[PDB]
Amino acid sequence: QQPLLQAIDLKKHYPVKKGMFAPERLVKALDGVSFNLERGKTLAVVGESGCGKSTLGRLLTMIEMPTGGELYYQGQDLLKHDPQAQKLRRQKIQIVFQNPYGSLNPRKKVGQILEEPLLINTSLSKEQRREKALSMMAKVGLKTEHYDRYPHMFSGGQRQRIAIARGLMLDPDVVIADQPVSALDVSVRAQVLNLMMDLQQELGLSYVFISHDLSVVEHIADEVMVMYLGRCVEKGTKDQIFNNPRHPYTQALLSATPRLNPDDRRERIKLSGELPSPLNPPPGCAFNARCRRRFGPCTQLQPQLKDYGGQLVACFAVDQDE
Amino acid sequence: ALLNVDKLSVHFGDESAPFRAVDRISYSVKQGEVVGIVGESGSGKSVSSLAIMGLIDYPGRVMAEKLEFNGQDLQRISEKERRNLVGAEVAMIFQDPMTSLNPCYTVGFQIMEAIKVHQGGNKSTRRQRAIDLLNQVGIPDPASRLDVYPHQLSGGMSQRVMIAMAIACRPKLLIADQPTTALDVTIQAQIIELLLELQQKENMALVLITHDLALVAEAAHKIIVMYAGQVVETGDAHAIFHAPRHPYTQALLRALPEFAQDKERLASLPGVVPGKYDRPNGCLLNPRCPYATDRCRAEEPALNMLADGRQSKCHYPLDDAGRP
Amino acid sequence: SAPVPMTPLQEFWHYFKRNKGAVVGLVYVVIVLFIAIFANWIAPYNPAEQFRDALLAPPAWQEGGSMAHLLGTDDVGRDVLSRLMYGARLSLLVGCLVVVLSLIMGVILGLIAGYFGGLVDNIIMRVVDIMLALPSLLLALVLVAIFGPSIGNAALALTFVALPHYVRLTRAAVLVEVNRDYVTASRVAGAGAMRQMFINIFPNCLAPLIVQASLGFSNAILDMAALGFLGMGAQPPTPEWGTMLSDVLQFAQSAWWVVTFPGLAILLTVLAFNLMGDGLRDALDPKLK
Amino acid sequence: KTLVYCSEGSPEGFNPQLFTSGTTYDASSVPLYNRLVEFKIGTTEVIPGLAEKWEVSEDGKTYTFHLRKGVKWHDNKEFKPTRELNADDVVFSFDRQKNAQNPYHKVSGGSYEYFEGMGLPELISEVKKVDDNTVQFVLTRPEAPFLADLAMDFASILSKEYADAMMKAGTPEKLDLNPIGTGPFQLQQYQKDSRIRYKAFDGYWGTKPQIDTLVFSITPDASVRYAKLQKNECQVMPYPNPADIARMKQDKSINLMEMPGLNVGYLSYNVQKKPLDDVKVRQALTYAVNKDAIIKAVYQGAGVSAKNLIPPTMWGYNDDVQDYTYDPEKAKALLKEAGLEKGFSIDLWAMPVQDPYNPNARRMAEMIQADWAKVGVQAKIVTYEWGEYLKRAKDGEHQTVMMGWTGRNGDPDNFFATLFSCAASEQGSNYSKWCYKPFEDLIQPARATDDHNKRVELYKQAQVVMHDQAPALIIAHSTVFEPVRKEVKGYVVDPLGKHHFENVSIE
Amino acid sequence: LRRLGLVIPTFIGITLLTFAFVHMWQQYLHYIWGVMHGDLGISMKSRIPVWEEFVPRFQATLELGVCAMIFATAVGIPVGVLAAVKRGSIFDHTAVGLALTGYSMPIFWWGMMLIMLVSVHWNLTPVSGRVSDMVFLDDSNPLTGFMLIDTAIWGEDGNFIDAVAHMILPAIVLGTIPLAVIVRMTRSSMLEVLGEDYIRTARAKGLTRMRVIIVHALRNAMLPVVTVIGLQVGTLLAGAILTETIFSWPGLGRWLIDALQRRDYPVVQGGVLLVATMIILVNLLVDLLYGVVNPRIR
Ligand SMILES: Nc1ncnc2c1ncn2[C@@H]1O[C@H](COP(=O)(O)OP(=O)(O)OP(O)(O)=S)[C@@H](O)[C@H]1O
Ligand SMILES: Nc1ncnc2c1ncn2[C@@H]1O[C@H](COP(=O)(O)OP(=O)(O)OP(O)(O)=S)[C@@H](O)[C@H]1O
Ligand code: SF4
Ligand code: SF4
Repeated sequence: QQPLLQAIDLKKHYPVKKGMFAPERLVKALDGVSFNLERGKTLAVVGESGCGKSTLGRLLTMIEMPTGGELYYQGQDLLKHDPQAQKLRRQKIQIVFQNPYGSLNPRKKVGQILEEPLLINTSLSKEQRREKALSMMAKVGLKTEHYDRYPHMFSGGQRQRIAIARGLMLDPDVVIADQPVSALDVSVRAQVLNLMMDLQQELGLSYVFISHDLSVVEHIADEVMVMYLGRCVEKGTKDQIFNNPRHPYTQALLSATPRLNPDDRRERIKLSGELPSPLNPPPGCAFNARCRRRFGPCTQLQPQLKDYGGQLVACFAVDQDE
Repeated sequence: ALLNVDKLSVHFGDESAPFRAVDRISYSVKQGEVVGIVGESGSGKSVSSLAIMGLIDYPGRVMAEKLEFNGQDLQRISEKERRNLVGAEVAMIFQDPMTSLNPCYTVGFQIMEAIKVHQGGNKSTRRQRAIDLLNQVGIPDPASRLDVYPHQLSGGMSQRVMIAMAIACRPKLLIADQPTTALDVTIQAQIIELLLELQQKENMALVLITHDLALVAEAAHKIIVMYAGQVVETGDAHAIFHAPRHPYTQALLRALPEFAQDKERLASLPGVVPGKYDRPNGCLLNPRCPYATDRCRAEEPALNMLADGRQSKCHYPLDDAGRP
Repeated sequence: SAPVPMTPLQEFWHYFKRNKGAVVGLVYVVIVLFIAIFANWIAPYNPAEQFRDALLAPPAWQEGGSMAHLLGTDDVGRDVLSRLMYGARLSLLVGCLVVVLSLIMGVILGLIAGYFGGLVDNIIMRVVDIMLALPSLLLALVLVAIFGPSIGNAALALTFVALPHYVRLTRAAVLVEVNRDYVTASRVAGAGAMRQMFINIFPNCLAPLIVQASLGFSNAILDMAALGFLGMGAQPPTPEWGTMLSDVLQFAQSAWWVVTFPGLAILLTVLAFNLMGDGLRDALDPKLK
Repeated sequence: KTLVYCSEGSPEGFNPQLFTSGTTYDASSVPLYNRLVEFKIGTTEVIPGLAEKWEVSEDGKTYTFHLRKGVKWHDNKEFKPTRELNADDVVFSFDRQKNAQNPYHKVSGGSYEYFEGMGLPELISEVKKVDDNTVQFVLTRPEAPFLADLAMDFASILSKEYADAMMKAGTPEKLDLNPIGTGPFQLQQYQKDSRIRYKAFDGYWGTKPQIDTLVFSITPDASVRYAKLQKNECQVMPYPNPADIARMKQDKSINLMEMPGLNVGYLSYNVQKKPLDDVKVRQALTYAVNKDAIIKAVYQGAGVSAKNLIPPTMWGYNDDVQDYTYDPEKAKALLKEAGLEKGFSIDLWAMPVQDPYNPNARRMAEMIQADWAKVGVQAKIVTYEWGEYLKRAKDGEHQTVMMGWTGRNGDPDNFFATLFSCAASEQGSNYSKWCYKPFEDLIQPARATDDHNKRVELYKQAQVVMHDQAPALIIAHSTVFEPVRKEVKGYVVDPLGKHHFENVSIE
Repeated sequence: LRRLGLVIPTFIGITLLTFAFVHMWQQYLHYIWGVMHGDLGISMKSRIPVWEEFVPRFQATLELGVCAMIFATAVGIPVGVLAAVKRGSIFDHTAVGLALTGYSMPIFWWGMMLIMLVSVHWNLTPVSGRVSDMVFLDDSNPLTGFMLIDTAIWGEDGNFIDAVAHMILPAIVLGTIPLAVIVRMTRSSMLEVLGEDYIRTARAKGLTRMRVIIVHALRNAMLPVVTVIGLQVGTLLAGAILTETIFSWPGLGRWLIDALQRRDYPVVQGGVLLVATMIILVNLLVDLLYGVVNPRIR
């Protein structure tokens, strides 16, 4: 049977013009990511800030169509526009936006924002949808008063919970969560993550959980995928990738995570040398300018995803060692 | 002190039933001092910072007993002069970087305004200094990214860009309203080390607001804990997380991922922050606190000062082992 | 405790009131309409009566005036006061009709042109630039052929002349709104186009349309005064402030009253819709709530 | 030495044969051309133009004109005039109008609306050259006004030498677009709808104009013409606001020239329409209207109440007729007897007008609407645009219509024949659609008669037959107010409605 | 051609509409040929080709139309900004009030008021027309037909002064109708912008309030404001009939309604198609300017 969600060499290239009259550049925003996702699983997506993660999220949620590659849901093409089918498929995949204030319409009370998905997709009446909205709001620790508030009348940790509430309303199959808990205090971060886990175990939701906080994906992930400059660099179960990070970038990534425990702290493995430019990517391997294991092949060829017993890795030193 | 706050209160809504979004907070910041602010989302941390900046508009109102910066009083000095003062010597990182930036200018102009205003350089210096700043901040391609509009940045680039122009300000006091939120750890460390480098080099003060504790445990000198609009705890950074005095900080630290196995349901403090229509008299934590006595219900605790130099807004401060 | 919930209209009203000038302008328009619907009980004479004893009789408060003709008399000898109180009846009609119709059609076509794409945008902009090219008078002359002598031959002309403004201003907002992220979230929710236009985008588009609507009522009158310099749109015994002002222009240096008073009837109606539009603006602005 | 004249509107072109509008004749004919005969300034008397002496056959069918010697044309930049005035120019100037074989007839849109309607292509049986210095007209039937018809501005003498030069140079439209004539002021520039610049003709045969140049400053708003006139921006102005007459009389540096005009305003009844096919009804609606109010409430004292169709300073005026004076209870007595006391509805078409000294027909129409309403007969004023008004009027759709007319050729046939006869009824100039045989037997013989003392009596009878029948309510005769700066000297008014700058000087 | 799309459907479109309109049948087909070969036919009053009749006056209506916008903008925008910075003040009510008094008088009466006050009574400005009647240009020179340019290059002894002093009352009477719109729209839009977060960031950076106004707020308010400039240039070319009659301007509004009263079908079919063409060029330039003011819509 075909996986719930499948991506095959997804590419997205953005045209950048210096001005109304100027030569056109092409930003390399996603360079052929590939993965499979199944009912009840979390694929955590981690890596550099500015490496393709929200771009991948906008492809997966059908906010944009890719510049090549393929994308499949339950064995049904997403990119081949089927207007008749789109009606049904539309709800089954949902988004939680990064910096979600812009995703909230300034001139509608949050109650209306929350009700809109149910209004469009369900037969719930005017008061029943209110009830629903309140219910959901209460699950994330939003008060009843807020039903009459406007989006400018909130703080960031309320806006994020508003956005989570809107995404998780419809009982989707797939939630593409772009940093869903990045502005929450720990005491309510725990309540939101417990809701996401309750849903995952109850309904069979799957998550593409984009994150920068590794402590959270160490808990919420089944599988973790590491991205650098629009390319995958490592993939496997979070057990494998926490216990034995093989790709040189993932070692430098997991070895800079903050910890509260004084005795669990380590002096970070520092990185130096010029950051690759997503406009003019270096020849061959992206990480070569900063990497400590660099051979000759690094500046000549690009590493594809080789297998080592389920931990997929895209490096040459790893190959050398195997 | 460089900043002093005797009392501060911001209300929202009409006078018959005001939302008390900030309620009689008080703190001080010394020159070269790093102060962390932590605690529940909704507790007034951004509004407390905005009210010092003077960035509160019609639907809200600012009450203070005294509010001082650099030896001048922000209520006795006129608007024409108090705006010049706070804007010249104070800078702020805002919480959402995408809406904080102007949608109709290039990032180079956006940063080169602040460099012109606060350091007076010529056109070629302003270019080079925005390249240098975006470089040091960790921008993939400084030379090309100046010409990029704020909608073509993604979130964690726009955040570094505004940290960049805020550092260009050369502030006496920077308020960092979550400077790390949309940044990967490997870069988080570069941001925090940069800020703490500044803080050392230039005697710069820093008010750092975070939802994540380990950063401020390492970085901060002094920590202020805010809950439901008021300061619930204060003291030395290191001390605080080792030995919590207020039941709120104890219930904040016990919820962290370090204290559960993978895929267990995490611990939390149940209930919700007080509204304007269900706000209980006495201690606001009353409904949620597990140690709530009748004095907690009847009387609002003073900001009590302990013998170890710390402060906690509690009738029965916790011992070094976990009990009142 | 939690207050009683407010209906959207009640909420609108409550935030409407906070603007004093808007209430003053409303109060003014509502009495100008009350005068219009009851001028056949209120006004001192039938405006068809010529008082030939009193040709160019100045107002009561000036030499040679009498309290019979409080505002004075026009050159044909009719009572100015009755002619204004009756002239509100067709003037308000014209204005309301024109404004409403034009606004409606402009919002719809300018939302479609701004949201749907580029081919439909080029078609609607072709139509709009054609519409700006045909003179108002031209349209009027055409319509005369279409229909017999009727106020409709004016109304429909005015509508058309005014329509490119409400089409093009709506598009100028929708181009900024359609690529902001709340439209995206609505789309991802499953919102159809028409909803995205008329519920999610349209409330953000109201900033300029209020302005153009509130000047539309003035235009509706000043254009009918231009039509009334030629033989167009009205007949003499039924008053209309545009026709009345354009029929008396030759006296403006010799008889101030006759020209000035209708000028106040237009002006105090323009100032009222300005102050009313400022309150309606503020009644929708969320950052004031 | 210079004048600026503030003209009422831009001329339709620069040959008067092709056009009917008075401003076109003031631009194209009074400065620019001369005629066989002309009217002496301040009169309607016919006097020698380009013909020194003329003769008439005893049978009245043949006219002989002995042309002037030495008459010269102006030095256009396109063309040098080689030759003086000869019969060859005059015979061309009517062969362009009489028959289709002429090579200029259809150049520049040969519609000839003023000629084809006047009956000159029926009456002129031939025009013949006698010699280089003599011209003859042979007419099908005798017509007494023909000497004055050759004096009015549509006839003019056009150069056959210039015409042939531009025809051989393949561009014959330059005959009318780039005028050459014999008149006192000949053309220099024409800025479209802005200015017309004339220069004093050096070689002119008559009195050399004392001004070196004349400028028309086209200004279509009366109030702006007066605003120009206060600060010396014009020196002369046409057709003032009735409103401004008081101020103008009071002004210190305007000499307000004034004269009883040859202009009659009337409302004409279609005698073929069911409420108006009984004479009684037409009498009643005339007793119903207060003419003495209208001369205040439309003309502000600029009008004389009219008994009869002819202007009162004209010869042949019948002073002995009564007037149907303002008497609502007579108007009711007539409608009672008629059986129309129940009342009826009438349309009354107002009129936009192109010639100066027309009354404000809107104001008259709404006044008459009240006056008939007060006797039990309401009215609806209609103001169709001029082209649709003319279309529906030739259709006979109306019941009553406002009209003004002016004394174009200085003789009563411009009124009785041109405005109330059967010959004007198929052309549509007579809007009354009436023809009382007894009137035709008093207008047709009066045109075909030599003795003025017999013409006078037939016109005195024609006015009595008209007064009994009432084909129109004849309202008021305009007085032609014609303001001139106090620095201007020698200006004399023309009763015909024409502005003659030939004799002016400025102090 | 210099048009982005729908080119022959536009040329056929305005022609068949105007043809149909003015004739209120094969003549349509015939006429299209003539203009497609390159000439718009011969007028029926002046009896001259329509293009030779259109150019001399199309250069009269642009010279005033642009001179009215320069006024309408130079005054409209600064005022319209201040009206927002000082909401509810004396300034607010004064400035916008006067704007709407100037609007509320139809063009006839208040055009005559400016004449009687400024020209007749105070003696400041000449009354009407493009240059004083007794000063004329030497035609021998290669003059363009824009009296300001023509008198600037070829005029004598102060003639350019006169050519401008004759423009200023025509400008004020025409440009006050747009002025109203500008002021109302600039204030309106600016208010909507002044509350947004990026303006609060501009305060925090320590900028002068004038910079926050003219750099940060104003650029975000400009889209409705350039939209009304484009809409009002459309009516200032095609319309203007009543400023042209009072001030004796040799414009296009007079010529096109006069042609329609004489039923010169060629000048109506032709001048309306031409004016459509010139409105499309202004529409496409303002539609290009949308993407200059706002990058996010390019
Ligand atoms: N519309 C756009 N035009 C140009 N470049 C864009 C555009 N949208 C995104 N980018 C670029 O796309 C690349 C990846 O952006 P995202 O996928 O949105 O960033 P990201 O990897 O999720 O980084 P984050 O936001 O900091 S967690 C970056 O180089 C962006 O500058
Ligand atoms: N304009 C406003 N009108 C009404 N209530 C407001 C307004 N602004 C903020 N609030 C309330 O004030 C509190 C938010 O204050 P903030 O300082 O913005 O929160 P915060 O502590 O910074 O929370 P964060 O941003 O999520 S970490 C919440 O109780 C809000 O409901
Ligand atoms: S392929 Fe080479 S440069 Fe790339 S990560 Fe591996 S060792 Fe480093
Ligand atoms: S006062 Fe009581 S309820 Fe409040 S924090 Fe202290 S122990 Fe808890």
